[PDB]
Amino acid sequence: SGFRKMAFPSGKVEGCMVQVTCGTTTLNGLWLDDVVYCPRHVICTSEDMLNPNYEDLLIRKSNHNFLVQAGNVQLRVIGHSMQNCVLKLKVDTANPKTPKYKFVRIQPGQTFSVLACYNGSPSGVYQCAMRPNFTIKGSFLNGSCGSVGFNIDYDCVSFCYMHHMELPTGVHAGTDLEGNFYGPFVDRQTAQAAGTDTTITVNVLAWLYAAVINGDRWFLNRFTTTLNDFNLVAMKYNYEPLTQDHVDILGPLSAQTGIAVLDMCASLKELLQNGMNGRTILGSALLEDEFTPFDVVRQCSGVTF
Amino acid sequence: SGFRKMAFPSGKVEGCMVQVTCGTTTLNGLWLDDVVYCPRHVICTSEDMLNPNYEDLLIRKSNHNFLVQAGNVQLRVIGHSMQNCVLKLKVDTANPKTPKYKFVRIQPGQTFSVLACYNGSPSGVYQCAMRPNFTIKGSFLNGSCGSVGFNIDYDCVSFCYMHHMELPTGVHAGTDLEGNFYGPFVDRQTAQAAGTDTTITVNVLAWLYAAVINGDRWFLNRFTTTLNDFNLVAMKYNYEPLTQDHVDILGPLSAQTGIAVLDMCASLKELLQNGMNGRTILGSALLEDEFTPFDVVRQC
Ligand SMILES: COc1ccc2cncc(NC(=O)[C@@H]3CCOc4ccc(Cl)cc43)c2c1
Repeated sequence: SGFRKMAFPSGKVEGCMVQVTCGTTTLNGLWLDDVVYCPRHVICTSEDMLNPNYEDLLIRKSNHNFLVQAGNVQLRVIGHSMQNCVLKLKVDTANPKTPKYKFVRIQPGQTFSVLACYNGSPSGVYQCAMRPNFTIKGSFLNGSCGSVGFNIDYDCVSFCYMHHMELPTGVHAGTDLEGNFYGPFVDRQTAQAAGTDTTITVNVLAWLYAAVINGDRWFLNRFTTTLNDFNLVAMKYNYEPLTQDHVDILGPLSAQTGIAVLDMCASLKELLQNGMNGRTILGSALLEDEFTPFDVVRQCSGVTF
Repeated sequence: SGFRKMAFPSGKVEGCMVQVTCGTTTLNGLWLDDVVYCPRHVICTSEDMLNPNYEDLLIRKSNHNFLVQAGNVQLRVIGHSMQNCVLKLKVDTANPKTPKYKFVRIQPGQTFSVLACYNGSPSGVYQCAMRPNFTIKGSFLNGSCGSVGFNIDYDCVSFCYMHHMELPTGVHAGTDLEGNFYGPFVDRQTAQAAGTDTTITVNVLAWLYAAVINGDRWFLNRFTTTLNDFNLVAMKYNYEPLTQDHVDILGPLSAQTGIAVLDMCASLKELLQNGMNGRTILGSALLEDEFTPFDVVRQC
């Protein structure tokens, strides 16, 4: 029993964290094979960062300008290139600790673990979801740039995020490992504001199923709803629309708990209009939206990595 | 900026997880140097669960009764001993991945990361606190026994917990890495119930300071209180008494935020009095008690 916000074991990712220094700037890098990946703003001064020409700043760089440190050992850079907002530093040594990995771009609502690092050294690991507005509600201080977000599939690390910046509201913005920003963000000190956030409905439903599995049933009700009626209510409360794909994905949990997806939707519908009434679900007084259906199944079935 | 429940990177601990099998029972073990540590109930049968005699069951065992598996490689056990509720299996190979480590016993309110494993393989990592009643509110299925709780304070892994059992209320009981149970629990299937749990007050105050640091101030007030008046209110909500030591510990946060400890105590008094009024502190609608003053300073 028990339900926790659980991150993937970070070991395979820790073995890839290096410190990248370019001039006065020091952030983290991801060392996979003979390439180190890091945000391209490492080649930026506070003068440059207002309106930076990265293609121009990078042509003025030589391989020795990048100090790459893997532990106490300093790696030598033999090539430098840029793909979108990520810098790629070709190195002379392949990382012996390189795991089976792949670069994946995630969709909103999807969750991942973050391995927060400072000076190429991992300091913490936490779980978070890609918000529907494309920001992550992370925990990042100065120097955390280059920290990566990942998921583990069997024995394969799927790298899906690299941290670049923090918005004025305390939320964070980053890119996939191909340098493509998540959302409408740019990698420069400019006026940028996250759009109005919405609740990830399929995850709230997955989390209600996890609560039922752990014996919390007070919120269950005799009612069911149509997918259309639920969505009309969901919009009114700033909840993401629930598609037929979300209903299909929630299928195994529906079968394991004997509570049809549209039956759980009517429980969620009552919770939104009426509230908790001083009660909690899984020790929480709010509807949690940071557990995907595959997360709930993985935690309640004991899938190992 | 930002405030999350953050676990320590589990890498150093993953490299120590092995599968220990004794007859029909299979749980996890912690392989440090040439010793594998695991709960002593791996040597119990169906008949030996209500009142097993472990000293007697262990003398009837031989090294070749313990199947220790590190990855696909099967380790050879060359000695077996018991220290309190933990079994120590001396092996012929030292773990190449053994980190700088130390065994520490924690006190209620202290937090640590748990590396949940099944069949010697890490499935997940999460953060939790040692409850004032000495149980942990973990996430554990059958086979997670031997999973360890730890804190990585600069390069060194402090092992402070090993999972042993699940109480009838869904909460968990375990020991330090010296086999000493946390609380009044025994490693028998006899009727055991956790005492009524209480909120870790110093942790709620530390968490309110973290919220102020991150710009959340709606809960603040013009009031201050005596430490005695605060404690009388606290017990009425099942909150742990706040000692002078807790006030001292909250000193750096009080200085960083310019909000005296007894001033925050009056904010907490008011929060207990009215509740949240549909508002949240750090994205939560309840007062979080699984962040210590040390975690709040570290994370911020
Ligand atoms: C369905 O069985 C479970 C489910 C979740 C579980 C989560 N953590 C641990 C489990 N095991 C136990 O607590 C064993 C089962 C029998 O009762 C005792 C009594 C004493 C001792 Cl030391 C161990 C145990 C779990 C066993």
